Amino acid sequence: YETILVERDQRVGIITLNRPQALNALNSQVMNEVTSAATELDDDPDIGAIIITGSAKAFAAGADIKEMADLTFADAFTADFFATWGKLAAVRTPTIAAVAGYALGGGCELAMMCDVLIAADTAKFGQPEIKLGVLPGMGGSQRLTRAIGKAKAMDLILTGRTMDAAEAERSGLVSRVVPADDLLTEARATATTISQMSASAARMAKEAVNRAFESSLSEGLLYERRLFHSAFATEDQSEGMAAFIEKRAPQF
Amino acid sequence: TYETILVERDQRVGIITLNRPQALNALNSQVMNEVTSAATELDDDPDIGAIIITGSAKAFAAGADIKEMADLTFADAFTADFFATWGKLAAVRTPTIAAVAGYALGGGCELAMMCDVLIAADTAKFGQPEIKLGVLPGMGGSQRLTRAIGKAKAMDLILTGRTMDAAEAERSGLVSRVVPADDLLTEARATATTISQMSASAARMAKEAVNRAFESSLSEGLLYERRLFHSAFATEDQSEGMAAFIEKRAPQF
Amino acid sequence: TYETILVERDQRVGIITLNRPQALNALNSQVMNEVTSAATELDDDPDIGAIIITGSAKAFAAGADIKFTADFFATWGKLAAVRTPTIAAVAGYALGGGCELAMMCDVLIAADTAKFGQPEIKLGVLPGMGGSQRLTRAIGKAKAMDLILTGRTMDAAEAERSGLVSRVVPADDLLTEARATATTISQMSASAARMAKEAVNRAFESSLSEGLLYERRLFHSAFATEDQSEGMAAFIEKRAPQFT
Repeated sequence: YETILVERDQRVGIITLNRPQALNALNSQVMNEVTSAATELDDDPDIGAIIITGSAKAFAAGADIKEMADLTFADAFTADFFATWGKLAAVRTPTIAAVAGYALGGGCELAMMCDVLIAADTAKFGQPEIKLGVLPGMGGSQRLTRAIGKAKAMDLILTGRTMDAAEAERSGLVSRVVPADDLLTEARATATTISQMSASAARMAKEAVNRAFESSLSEGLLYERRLFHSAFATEDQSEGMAAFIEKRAPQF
Repeated sequence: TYETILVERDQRVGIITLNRPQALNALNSQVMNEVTSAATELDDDPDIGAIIITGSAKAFAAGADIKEMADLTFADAFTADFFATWGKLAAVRTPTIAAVAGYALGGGCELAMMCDVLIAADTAKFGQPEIKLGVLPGMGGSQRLTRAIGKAKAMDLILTGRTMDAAEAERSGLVSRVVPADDLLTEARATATTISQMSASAARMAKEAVNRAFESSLSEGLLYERRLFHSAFATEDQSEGMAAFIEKRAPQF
Repeated sequence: TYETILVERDQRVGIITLNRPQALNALNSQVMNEVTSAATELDDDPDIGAIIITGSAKAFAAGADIKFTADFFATWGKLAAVRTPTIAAVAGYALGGGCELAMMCDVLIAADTAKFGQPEIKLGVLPGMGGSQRLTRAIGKAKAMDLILTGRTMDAAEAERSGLVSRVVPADDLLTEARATATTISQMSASAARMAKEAVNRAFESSLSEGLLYERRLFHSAFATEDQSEGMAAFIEKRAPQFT
């Protein structure tokens, strides 16, 4: 890959954005490579969790503007610009965004696509898209609002102001804030814990949670209960519960 | 009379206390059935306008009885519709207050989230350890938790099994208020008293309107609320409430 | 001529000030009609890119006014159909209808004296201006239930950490800060801001999958506008955008 770095430690895949000269600005190539890698990581039975991170300076500053600069409606509708990012949301195993420094525009949206979001105390989030005469194109208006409320999302998206790690955390945007130097350590310790869970259980858990955004509460409750019933058809449930009863450790 | 809980009327407030100290009020089929019976009775009782549910100062409810689940098959689960009876609590029309102290994990965390109002003690620890056991939340955890505290944190909690303290739950949307542990039970009564002294029908309608926010688009929720608001004038309690306020005194609905 | 409000125009910013401190800016039928009429004109005025709604330093609006067929309160829905961005600058009391009116706005800037609540229930009534919906979606069920069922108030700091408000500022600065936020917003591309606002509103009206699709189509549409072209050119060429 030209624009990213991928490594595997045990059951944790790690995708690192790698365009240091452009503060990891997202672009068509990053979109394709990150999705390709995660997809591949998703299909690997030896991987139980996936981390997406950038540099200590930048998770990702935003999309690459030169690419977008000369697109007509026609070009956009035709390529279905940005659509391919959807592939990341379709990944079945848990994804963890480890965010340091700038996560702006596409960058912030990328991080919101992940399931779990760990932020360095230096993290900075934003949706400055409106400054360019456009608006978020990667789910920002949708996922931000749902995380932090209309008042704050409207503020960020209409002004372009940034939000610091502490505000993000108390607002609903991130799971946890840690010291910038521990980011990758915590993120990996977190991915480790998750990849160590039953693979089927974690994939069901994650799917269940995602349901909370796609229907009414009554339907989400029903979905979850049926998925819950299903878990009892898996070997992992039987072992997981026997181990607890036998005050021992679960071996999946 | 019940085996695993204690029910107690205090004027207009019903108080359901999980009584299974040896197991940390761990939920099980019999608690499911007794709590939902008790709450249903209270709900139908005209003399009761608010319902509290609580455990011990050490544990609201620390998970469920795993033995009842260990040997389940999919066919057992589907046929029994395991856990469906809990939906009975959510069907209760009278307002319900979960007074949570200490451990509220797995089904306990989910039982607290089923209530309308959540008062937590200093000591409260919330969590969804289900993943650890090779299953997932089955009493609405994935649904109610995510809607209160947002995707990032729900995913964190549900995938890792990490606990969340009182202070974090308040800052993220899980609980209404945090009070000192020695005061929780006392604070919960006061809140319940306040509610039970509102118009019963107005209170039931208020709670119904808020629940709509999770079942449809905003535009539909708004239309529903508005038609419900209209119907509130078709009551006399509105007259009393107006007169009491004008006369700068307490209403007697 | 407005009898219950003051309407000002500073560059591209429209400012509606509720003006009946005799009742602490309580909202009667007349306030409803005048604010909505004002917001609607400002919306249709091309020289306005942002609209602020504020009360007095003591009360944004202390409440509604006590005293099927008529579809009562339905004219408020007309504030929600305003296309231009709207900012509520809330000082002191925003209770009942006041709190609801502030929630109808896109951006909510509160003074540290701000007090929010829905005391309806104590008069044996219910929120009728969207408070059971917008509040619950802002701050979650446990707090929406608490406020709506007990009538208790919520101070600025709780509103801020809960998701009710965008930001909190000192009471002396509230008006300046809100004007500055409005100025920034009104200096954006008008079409972009209108699209941005409409995109964010979609998040309460359908599933995530449909919201994402809607946003992406709006985004694509933005490339048919001069402003995306100018906004993007001005970035690459490291200068100030001149929006038309």
